[PDB]
Formats: sequence, C-alpha cells, structure tokens
Amino acid sequence: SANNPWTGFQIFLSPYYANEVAAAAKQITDPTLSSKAASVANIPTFTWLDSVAKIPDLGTYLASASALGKSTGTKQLVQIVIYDLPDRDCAAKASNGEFSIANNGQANYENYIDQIVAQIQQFPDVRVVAVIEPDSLANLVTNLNVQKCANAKTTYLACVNYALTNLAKVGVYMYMDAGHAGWLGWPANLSPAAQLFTQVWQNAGKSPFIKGLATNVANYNALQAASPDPITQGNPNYDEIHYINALAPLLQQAGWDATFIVDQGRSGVQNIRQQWGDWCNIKGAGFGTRPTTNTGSQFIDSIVWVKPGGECDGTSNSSSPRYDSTCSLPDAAQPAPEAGTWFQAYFQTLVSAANPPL
Ligand SMILES: OC[C@H]1O[C@@H](O[C@H]2[C@H](O)[C@@H](O)[C@@H](O)O[C@@H]2CO)[C@H](O)[C@@H](O)[C@@H]1O
Ligand SMILES: OC[C@H]1O[C@@H](O)[C@H](O)[C@@H](O)[C@@H]1O
Ligand code: NA
Repeated sequence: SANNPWTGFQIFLSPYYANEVAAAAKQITDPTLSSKAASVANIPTFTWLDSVAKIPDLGTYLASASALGKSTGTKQLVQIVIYDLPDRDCAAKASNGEFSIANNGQANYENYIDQIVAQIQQFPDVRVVAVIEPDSLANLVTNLNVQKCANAKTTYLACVNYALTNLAKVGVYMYMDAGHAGWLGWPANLSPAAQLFTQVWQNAGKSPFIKGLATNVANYNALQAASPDPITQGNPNYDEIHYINALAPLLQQAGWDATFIVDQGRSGVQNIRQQWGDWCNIKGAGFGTRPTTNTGSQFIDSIVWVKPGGECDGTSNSSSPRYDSTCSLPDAAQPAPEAGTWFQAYFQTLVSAANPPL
C-alpha cells in the first residue's frame, strides 16, 4: 500500500545480535569464513523481547537509535518481537516462558506491555515495527484440540488485544504473526485463519497501525520456490508467496487492506526436511535472501530476518524440562542447547550455506 513502514528509514542494527555475531566470528577458524560471519552483524534482524528482563534493554536501543539519527541526519527504525504470552508455545515444549495463566498470567502480561509502552513513549522520533507473538494465533486455528492451547484461548486473545490496542497509542507499526504456508496455507485452513485475524483486528479498533501479518517466522520455507519441496505434497500452497496470494484477498474482502512481511533468515537452503512439521534446528539450513522492500509482490512490505540465525530453537537434551522430541529428529542439529541461547555450530553452517552467499 501507500505507507510502507521502511521507506525513508535506516534500520537500527541490533546490538544484542551484533555482540553474539562478533563473539561467534572469533571462534570460526577458517579466516575467510570468519570475515563473512562478522559481516552478518550489518544485516538487520528483529530483537526479541522474550522476557520482562529485556525491557530495560529496549530503552537503551531506542535511546541509541535516537542519538544515531540526530548524529547522521537520518530517521531510525527499531525492529522488535513481542513474545511473552502466558502459557507461551502451547503446542510444544521448547520455548515455554516465564508467565503462566494460573499465576496471574494476564495481569503480568499487561504489565509487560505497559513497561514496553512506557519506553517507546519517550522516543517519538524513532519508528518501531513490532511482530506480535509468533505462533500464538496460528495455534488457535489448528491446535484447539491441544488442551494447553484450548485453555489458553481466551487469555491469548485478551493479551494480544491488549498489546495491539496499547502499542497503537504510541504509533507502533504492527504485524501479527500468521504462521506459514505449511501451517495455515493449507486451503482448508485459510478461511478459519482469515476469520480469526479479522476478529482480532476488529477488536483492537481497526487501527491503521495494525499493518498486517508476518509469515514464516522462525521457519524455513521459500518465499518463491523453483519447484515444490517434497514435504509439501498435498498442499498447492507450497511456498509463502502462494500462501500470501491466497490469504490476502480474504482479508481485503473483510475491509482490511493488509500487507505482509516474510522471514527469510533461514530459508537459503530448501529441501532439507523430512516432514513439513519439523521446525527445530533443521540441519543444513543457510541464511536466505537479505532484508529488502523490493519484494515482487503488492502484498509484501518487506522481506525480513525475524528469527536471528544462531539462536537455538530448543534443546536436544532429554533431561531438560523444555525437551521437545522435535529437536531430536534426524533432521535436527544435535546436540543443541536451550531455546534462545547461542548455537555456534549451527551459526557456522548458516554462514557456509548462505544463499545468496555472504
Ligand atoms: O514455525 C515455527 C513454530 O512451529 C510450530 O510448529 C508448527 C509447525 O511449524 C507447522 O509446520 C505444523 O507442524 O504445526 C506445528 C504447530 O503444531 C512450533 O510449535 C513452534 O514452537 C515454532 O516456533
Ligand atoms: O531466537 C529468538 C527467540 O527464539 C525462540 O525460540 C526462543 O524461545 C526465544 O528465547 C528467542 O528470543
Ligand atoms: Na519455536
């Protein structure tokens, strides 16, 4: 549409990821690969607010972006992910979080949003783009038979609504998470998904700051596949552009001129999974298309890197309380540490297998 949030802005590079990358490049023995690994810190990524402990860090990022803009005569943009719902990750085990519905989860989540809003309010010269709660809404479309998800439904919707309503008041551009082609792209799931997204958008007042949806977050699908990956058999929507082209018209019909952003951070290498539902630390993944607003689709505002490559998806250690057997499958890189922590050997392969090369 007419207002692409990235036009005319310089993206503030994540200091969190830059520090991880700088440390990781020092441990890569090949000198040519080390130099290429270090340059990853100059590629824009989303910074995840996966715990209330990281809200003070958001404040420092905003202040630093503000100063950088004034220094260089540019307008700066900070990219964040809101990811702290109570009973988070309801259909899996690896990314269970700090809040629970049973122990004042919604109240705690509302306080988490309020503290984020309080930081953003102090730096109105910095634009913020937020991805809202990966996996949450997609789980309420296909996983209501999962008891943890069914019991979380009303809390999820209330929390997401609280996030959308209050971040809109400080002018944050928001993309709700919308799974990926292998999850909601199945033709039979498109209409239920559209009805849920539309209902969420209506409940939050149809604010123009709710730009649309994010797809493929933390996953590996192609935006435009040369030929279908074999795991996609049975689904005509075998890549993200197929999914988006089928879903976007249903949202427009409901009055929402919705646009999309698509994660390609780990999509450089296709045809590496045994089943489409294998999501954890997939072996042989490579960095994908670099972020750009030259997307080739009327519906896509930007290709982005939301999940930061090198940060683990979950542990292969069967003794951990967060052990998910998806992370022990033959196509999952092992041994792997806890979700969110650095996975050096995985980062090194992402660099080596990057397509296009670094
Ligand atoms: O995409 C990353 C998330 O995947 C979630 O699992 C999905 C999977 O992606 C789909 O392909 C299909 O198998 O449904 C699964 C959900 O039941 C996973 O639960 C999340 O933790 C990942 O972030
Ligand atoms: O790497 C980005 C995010 O990935 C998720 O799987 C983890 O649970 C988070 O802790 C992390 O912030
Ligand atoms: Na995950």
